[PDB]
Amino acid sequence: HVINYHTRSESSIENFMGRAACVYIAQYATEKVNDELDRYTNWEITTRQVAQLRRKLEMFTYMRFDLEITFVITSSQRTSTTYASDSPPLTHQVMYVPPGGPIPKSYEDFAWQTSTNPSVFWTEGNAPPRMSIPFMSVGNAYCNFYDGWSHFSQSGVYGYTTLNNMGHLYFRHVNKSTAYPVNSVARVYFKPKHVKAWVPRAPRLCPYLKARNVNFNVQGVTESRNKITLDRS
Amino acid sequence: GLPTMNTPGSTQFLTSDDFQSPSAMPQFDVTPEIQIPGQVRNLMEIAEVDSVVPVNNTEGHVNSMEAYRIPVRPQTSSGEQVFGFQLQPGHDSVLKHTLLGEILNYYANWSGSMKLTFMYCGAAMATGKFLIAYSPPGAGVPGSRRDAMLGTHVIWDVGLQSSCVLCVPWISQTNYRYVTSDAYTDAGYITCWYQTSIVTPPDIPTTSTILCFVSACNDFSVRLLRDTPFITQQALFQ
Amino acid sequence: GLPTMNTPGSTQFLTSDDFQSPSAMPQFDVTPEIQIPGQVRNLMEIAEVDSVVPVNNTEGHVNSMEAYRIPVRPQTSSGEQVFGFQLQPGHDSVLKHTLLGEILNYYANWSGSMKLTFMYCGAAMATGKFLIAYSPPGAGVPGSRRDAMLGTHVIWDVGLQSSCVLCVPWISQTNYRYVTSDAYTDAGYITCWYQTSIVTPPDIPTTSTILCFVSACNDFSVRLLRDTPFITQQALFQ
Amino acid sequence: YTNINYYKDSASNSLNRRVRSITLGNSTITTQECANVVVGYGVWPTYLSDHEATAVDQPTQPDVATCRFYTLESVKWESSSAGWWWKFPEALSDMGLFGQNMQYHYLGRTGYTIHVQCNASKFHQGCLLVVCVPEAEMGAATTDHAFNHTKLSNIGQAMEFSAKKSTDQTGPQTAVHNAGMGVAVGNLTIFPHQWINLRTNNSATIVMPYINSVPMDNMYRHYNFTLMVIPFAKLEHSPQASTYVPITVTVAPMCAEYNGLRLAGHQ
Amino acid sequence: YTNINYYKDSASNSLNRRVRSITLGNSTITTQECANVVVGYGVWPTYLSDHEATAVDQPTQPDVATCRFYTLESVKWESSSAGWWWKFPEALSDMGLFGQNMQYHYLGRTGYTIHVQCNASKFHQGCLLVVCVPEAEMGAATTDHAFNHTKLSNIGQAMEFSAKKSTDQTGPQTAVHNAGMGVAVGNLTIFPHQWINLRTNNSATIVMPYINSVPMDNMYRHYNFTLMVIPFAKLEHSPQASTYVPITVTVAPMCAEYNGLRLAGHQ
Amino acid sequence: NSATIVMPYINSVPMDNMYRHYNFTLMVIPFAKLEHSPQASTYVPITVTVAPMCAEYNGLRLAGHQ
Amino acid sequence: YTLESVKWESSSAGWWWKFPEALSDMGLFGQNMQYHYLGRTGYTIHVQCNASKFHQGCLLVVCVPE
Repeated sequence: HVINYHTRSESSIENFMGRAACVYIAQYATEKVNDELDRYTNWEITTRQVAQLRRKLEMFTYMRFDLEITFVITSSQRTSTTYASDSPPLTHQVMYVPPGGPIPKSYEDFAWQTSTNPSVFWTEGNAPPRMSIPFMSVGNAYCNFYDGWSHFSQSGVYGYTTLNNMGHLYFRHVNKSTAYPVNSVARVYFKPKHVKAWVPRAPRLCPYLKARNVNFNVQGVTESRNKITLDRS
Repeated sequence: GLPTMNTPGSTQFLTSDDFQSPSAMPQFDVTPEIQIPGQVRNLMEIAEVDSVVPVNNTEGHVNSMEAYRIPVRPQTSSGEQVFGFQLQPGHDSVLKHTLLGEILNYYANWSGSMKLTFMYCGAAMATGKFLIAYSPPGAGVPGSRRDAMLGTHVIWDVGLQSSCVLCVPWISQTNYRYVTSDAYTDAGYITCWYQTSIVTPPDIPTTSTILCFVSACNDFSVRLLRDTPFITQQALFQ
Repeated sequence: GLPTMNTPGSTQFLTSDDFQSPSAMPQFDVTPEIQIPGQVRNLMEIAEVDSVVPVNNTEGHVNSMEAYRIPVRPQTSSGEQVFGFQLQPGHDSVLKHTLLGEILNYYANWSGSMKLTFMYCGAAMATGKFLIAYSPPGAGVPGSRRDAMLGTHVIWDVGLQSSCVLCVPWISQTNYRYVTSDAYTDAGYITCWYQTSIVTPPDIPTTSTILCFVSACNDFSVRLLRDTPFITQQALFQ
Repeated sequence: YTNINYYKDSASNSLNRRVRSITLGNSTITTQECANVVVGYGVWPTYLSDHEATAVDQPTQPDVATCRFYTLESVKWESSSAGWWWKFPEALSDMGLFGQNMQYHYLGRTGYTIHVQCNASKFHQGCLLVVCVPEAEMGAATTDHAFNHTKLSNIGQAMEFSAKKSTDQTGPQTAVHNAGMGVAVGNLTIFPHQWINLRTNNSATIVMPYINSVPMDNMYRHYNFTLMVIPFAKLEHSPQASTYVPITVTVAPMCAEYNGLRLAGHQ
Repeated sequence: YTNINYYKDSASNSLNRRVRSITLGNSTITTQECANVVVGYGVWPTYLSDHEATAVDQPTQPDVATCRFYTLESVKWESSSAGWWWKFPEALSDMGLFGQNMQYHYLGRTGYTIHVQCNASKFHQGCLLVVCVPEAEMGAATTDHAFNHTKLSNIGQAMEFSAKKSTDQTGPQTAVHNAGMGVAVGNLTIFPHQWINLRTNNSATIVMPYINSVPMDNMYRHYNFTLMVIPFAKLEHSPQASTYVPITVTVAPMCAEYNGLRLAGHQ
Repeated sequence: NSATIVMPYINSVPMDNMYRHYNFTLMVIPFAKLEHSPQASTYVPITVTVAPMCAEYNGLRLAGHQ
Repeated sequence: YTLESVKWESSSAGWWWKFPEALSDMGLFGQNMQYHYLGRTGYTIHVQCNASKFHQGCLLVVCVPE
């Protein structure tokens, strides 16, 4: 006939979306050299910094995914004159601040000794610290594209950035001081699970420019060729 | 306690594993979902709708609307070629940036029959026929209407119908073909030749326009998920 | 959580363990298998088909086709020897590089009865008999037809049949014998002597040819898998 | 595949593996020659149910005064004409008792029916693409610069594309082959669309439901969808034929509800 | 042996622990003296089923025009003669309507029957080995150098081995005791084979099925199997006997199918 | 705009050699001549598309046709 | 099997194709004719010629045996 075969299991929504995609690379240190690479860095949660995952989500207009957040936190020793120093293992803290909560105004603030904001403590050498968050929204779907304004007067802010209040994420070294400065790097790996995606969208042609709007440069629709009719015997 | 033992592969972070995790915010009361229309459950449902192919992509027509504007005209001798491209979706730079092409590029294998649909956007008083032919890879490429009549073809009159569907059949030695096309898994050649002419009454413009859409049939399937070689960036967007 | 406790032998990589692993690419749609003919399910099915033994391996006949070409001729006095080798498959350099020999060398123990098959590739008008004898190890090796008639033997006429099968029986004190043969697990001696002659009518060439094949019987089995001492390399192939 | 659940939360789990007229109100369009009526994503426009409707105020449904055919302006199709776009419900914001209910009400939910009509002769040739795009966040012309709310959509005026690119300092990028969204214009055939082939079609009728993430939304700061009319094959005729070929858009709200009655907007 | 499966995939699991003639078409070979017919790996050549046949085009089965006995050339057996090899279907590429169907069709699936015939007298002596080797990737003579497609197989010409080694710059290593594959020539008795002992045998008949990893493959760039005739015991006679002892190969395709009809190849 | 004729095998013998005998001819004769204005399209072509139906052959030998 | 294309003019008299001589070189049909002595076949003839509403003319497509 031929009888047939080849089920579309990998063309599904969850198999296409569920892959641990890096979304932000947080950078901090122990001795403050300058800003940035100061101790105590932060990052408000958005999924539109890395172009790889951003294009995947922007083929659908409304999403309803849960999440799985994993950190790959490695540290390098800063360049100096000497390096010989015995050191205890470094403990890292990743605090999640919900929208509206109090922030640490500096290092050693008592916002790291709070009672409500969840935090993940992790020493260097073990398995990566993985945690999950549910569908954080106030509507009923994640608007990837919002064609409108923020104020009722049609003013203020154009774009999807009004409907993005996922919170923040604060990184610091728990240990008090090291004998020689150490620069750390924390990589946030989002994994969208339990995905429902509603309105399909045509995929992005020209590469992105900013992390808050859909501003672009004009590009041709495809690459060219020599002649329209190909020919040989 | 219970005596356990650690198999190799522990305290590793594979980016494509399937494990549970402790929730950060428990007992969350999520918002109830509503009946948002048009829900999509597979990536092939996007690839089964048409998208007009930029066949006339000779430079610099790709920066305008003339890339979709395959021209025909009254001839002097018949049998001439109209257009022609290779059947390499995802790699050939004609049907790479279409809607079928941008979906295969997230994958590394494809298989199934493609469907080409035409649409003659000419006058209502003009008449003519064409010979739209698919040729299996073999050897080699046809260079005449006499050569590209032995393969799979149809005959499309524009005085009877305005739209013609050409189901390109799946002929291969393998079960799948590679998207980044190499020499081993070839796919063949699509050509279109003048069957008779384009005949028109007076006071009608000569040069007309044919649109061409590409889709996927029901037996289309893709495998081996990967990331697309289209987007590039070095620093994080700010 | 559940109180566990780590037994010794954890976070180790034994190369011959049997554990599960997280898959790198999940939900893969594999290609359907077809009915490819001649499927093999065991390594002894390869070792139960014949392979002609290079008995005449005296130098430098191993660089030509004359290694398989055991010569016979009309004699002057009977009882003389034709050939002879030790029954050490996998170690003796006669039946080491045959098809049975290259399979035992991936192992460190063998057991069972071997089967030797002959094939007289002479003229159709010549006639003669031979005495193909197996001798148990004991002490020692026979040096006459009178001595190598007390052991296991058969008598093979070449005027009646062209092929003779000699099932070498398994006689040992142990259940297995070592492939890399030491003095403790001896196996014995295979010899072949002239029973009467080679008699021929005129206008026929004198020197003839006997081929010899080695196989395995049904009670053949091997144990203690290892790597072969045949291939060698130092750097990776490029 | 043991499928046991250690944790108590759902988000902590693993992955899941002729004569056919339309008489709306005191208004009648005519006709489709038994051709076709494209309806949305297969969904007819309906009212709000009770699983939805987070609001507690009672809805206002006029059903005759607001749900009739409102004929918009007429635009001119030329050979060097790139396209047009209308953003809804901004294009209907001033017409009849539909635009009057918008000023007095905070929320509003409605579906539409779009009837784009453009007639020609048998000696004209050309092909239009009539597409209804939900949530078309457009890109600015001059990047890193904010752009005005009267460049995206005036009140019922047909904003037009351009053949070249736009170097404006306060408007959107109106390159027609990028369709204002940075996307290939050939791939806009996902959205509910219909062609107008001038040799066979003569019209296009699209019926769009209410597509939004919230059940009811304010209609004075959010463009629900835009309507793009892009010619793919350009209009061509002899110089003796009739040169003025216009395009009229006639649109009608379907199943319009409102909530939150207060004084007139839209400050 | 608890035999529990933690993961959802199958590849993530653990290990699994006279007168007998043959009348094909308008062609008849004769005979085997009630001797033997070796058939493949125990498998008779059949057609394609529906679990197979990934192609959608309808197959072309001529059944008479292409499936008859095609008599190849005749080679000369001498005393200092090493061997021969024919690569299929390159050896049948020009014969009759079988080689004409190959030019017009992209794919092709076929089995064969090989009848190697070589007669002598009772006063001749010698022994041939007729073996059919699937997928015999041969090694080049001059290593690190590519080698030509007309050194592996000409169209129906019997490529011959050599007693010594080959120092060619563009051909394969034709040392006959290595059999062109770097393998001991005594161990080629895995493949479907039959001996020709000149005192009792006089012929050899092998019936090979289609052995390939894909159900249908292009037959103009892939050698399915080669046929090697190697004498192990050399031909010897008196100088008064007949010195010219030839070897004729007669081969016939069985159950040949084709797909992908296009113009003539093979570019 | 077209014409479709389906002809059977018409011959006095059941099977005949097809390299020395013309079975039938196909004649296209215009009875009313082609006329148009000089501004219309002047090139009006005629294409013939033919297909054998139920073809049988006998007497397999080497290639003809001497 | 699509044959050649001919040009219809005002001063054009007619054409004739003799079968199976007109199909003697096309595809695997003309290849089976060379290797076979006898041959029996029927055909289907599709003569196609399009024009406009402003052209006028009339063709006669006739299949003449023997």
